[PDB]
Amino acid sequence: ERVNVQELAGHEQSEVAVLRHNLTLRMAHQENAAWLTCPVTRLVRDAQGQWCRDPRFIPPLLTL
Amino acid sequence: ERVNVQELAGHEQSEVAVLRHNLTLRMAHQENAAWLTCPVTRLVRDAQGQWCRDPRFIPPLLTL
Amino acid sequence: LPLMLLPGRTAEGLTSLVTLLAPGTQARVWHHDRRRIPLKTPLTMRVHHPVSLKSRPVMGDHATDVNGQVLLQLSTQTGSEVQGWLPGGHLYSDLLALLHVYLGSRLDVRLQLCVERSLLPDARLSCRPAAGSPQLGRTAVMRTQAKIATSAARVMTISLGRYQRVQEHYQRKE
Amino acid sequence: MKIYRPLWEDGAFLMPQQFQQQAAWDVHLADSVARMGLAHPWGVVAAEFDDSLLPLSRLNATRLIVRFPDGTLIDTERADNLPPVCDLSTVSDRSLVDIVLALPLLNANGGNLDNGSESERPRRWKS
Amino acid sequence: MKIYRPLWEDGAFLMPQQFQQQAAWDVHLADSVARMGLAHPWGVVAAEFDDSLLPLSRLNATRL
Amino acid sequence: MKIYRPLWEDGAFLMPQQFQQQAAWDVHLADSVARMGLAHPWGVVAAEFDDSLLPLSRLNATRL
Amino acid sequence: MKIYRPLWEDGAFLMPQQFQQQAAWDVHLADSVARMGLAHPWGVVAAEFDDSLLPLSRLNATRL
Repeated sequence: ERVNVQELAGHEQSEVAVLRHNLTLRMAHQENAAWLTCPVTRLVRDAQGQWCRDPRFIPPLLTL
Repeated sequence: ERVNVQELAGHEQSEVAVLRHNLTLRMAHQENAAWLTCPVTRLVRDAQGQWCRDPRFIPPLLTL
Repeated sequence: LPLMLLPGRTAEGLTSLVTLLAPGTQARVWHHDRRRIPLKTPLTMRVHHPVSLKSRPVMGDHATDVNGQVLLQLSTQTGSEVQGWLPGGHLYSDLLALLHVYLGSRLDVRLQLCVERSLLPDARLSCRPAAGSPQLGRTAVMRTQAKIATSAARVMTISLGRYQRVQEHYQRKE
Repeated sequence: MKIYRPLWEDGAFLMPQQFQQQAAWDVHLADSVARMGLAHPWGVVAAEFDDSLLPLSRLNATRLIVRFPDGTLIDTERADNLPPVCDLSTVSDRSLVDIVLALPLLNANGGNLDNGSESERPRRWKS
Repeated sequence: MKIYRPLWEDGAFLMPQQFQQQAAWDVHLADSVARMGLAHPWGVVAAEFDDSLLPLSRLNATRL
Repeated sequence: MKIYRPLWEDGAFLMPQQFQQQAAWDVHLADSVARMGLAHPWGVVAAEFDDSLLPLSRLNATRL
Repeated sequence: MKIYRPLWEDGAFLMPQQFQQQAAWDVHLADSVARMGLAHPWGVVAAEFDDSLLPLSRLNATRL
């Protein structure tokens, strides 16, 4: 709430309420039965124990 | 026809009985004895077997 | 007097008020009816930039308020009393029995009547042409027998106003 | 603003709409004959004033014949009254003044200007 | 441009910024349903002129 | 035919002619996308009937 | 779940489930145009990340 939105006529602005989705991140080895799922990425731990990004991963694509 | 027409003095409307003319569209090559006619358009047939309208005719004009 | 001792009551006393005054006449009451106008003085459907409200006030340009304007029909079958309900006869009997005795400033009352066709003439001078708002009883020169119709309206039993004015002083600072 | 027109046949309850609608339809026929080779943002026939109170801040009109572009006529010798006196008390500079004869605009839900109630928009009125 | 999506609960009251942003969001869904009309930019489907005003060195369109 | 998109600004009354037109315009955008690709009058998607009453010569539809 | 086209009368009560049931129709309509040449449950465009927190067990998506 109280997002400052300017009216498009030349006047001042005011404060409306704006819908926001309650997005989050999950792990896909858990149980996601009351959610919607789209795969994003895959992380592999490097040999020094730190996490690195897998350069060979494809999401469900919409644009090449 | 019966509609509900508002009084122009600030009150509630009620039902009156108004008149509507019994108009109809007929073709020039039928019989047109009983009626009182005035022509409005001309239909031609197109190369693909479709109908279309000439822009060349003019009806009798009270206005341009 | 037995009816005028119960407080805040009732609708069924208006049946007694008619059957007393002229027998042969019956009464039915519809408790709510589709009343109309009161035209609100700001149109209020300007969509506002600085401050506006939603919660209850949602409408177009004219409002509708049901809440208190009951409908009353009468039904006679003796033609001597048909000419009693048209204004001048028994209409002055109800119009004073309501406004200060049984109802007062509780409500507003709409009247209506249903008879067979009419007994009503036409455009003669100064004062008795109008059968309320409508006119009939003059055109059937065709057929012998009856058709039932509603009769007319009568006015509401209302009393209101605004007086004029703006003010100059105030109550008390407590 | 639709212009209805009713039937009269074999006994019909005389309603106030059935005479107003007939009053409207023959006003509208007057203009359709009047267009027929004319222009019609129409105007003023006669306008005659009073110059006496111009040393004061008063000004009053004495005779006006005006035909408005919706087709309504004002014929101030017949069925219309002269307007009240204008006021010049709130004027700083005197070239500004351009007097224009007003008349409120009719809607399809209002009607006569019943005195006894206030409004932000005026109407024509039973006098 | 930060196209906001307005929110109607039981106390959402009326502002001009409610409706203008809502009209902008459905225009934005007209682009992202096009997967060929993004593969080439935006088109022209009818454009017809008059040449009679060319001796006057004027110009005016008919259909755009 | 004509389609009249309404202006939203800080004077106007709320009128039913606005909402009907803004609803009417968004069919026209949603149809102007389908004529980028396909070209058609529309068709069915599903039309399933009931073979019960048919010996009694009365026909009913289940989903259309 | 069904979607209802609201009837825009004049002189009645506005309720917030007219504004909601209006806008949920338009989103449903553009889904129907989208499923005419293309045939899948669509996905993700341009997922980007942040990597400075990867020594720890922390993530920051910055654009979806």
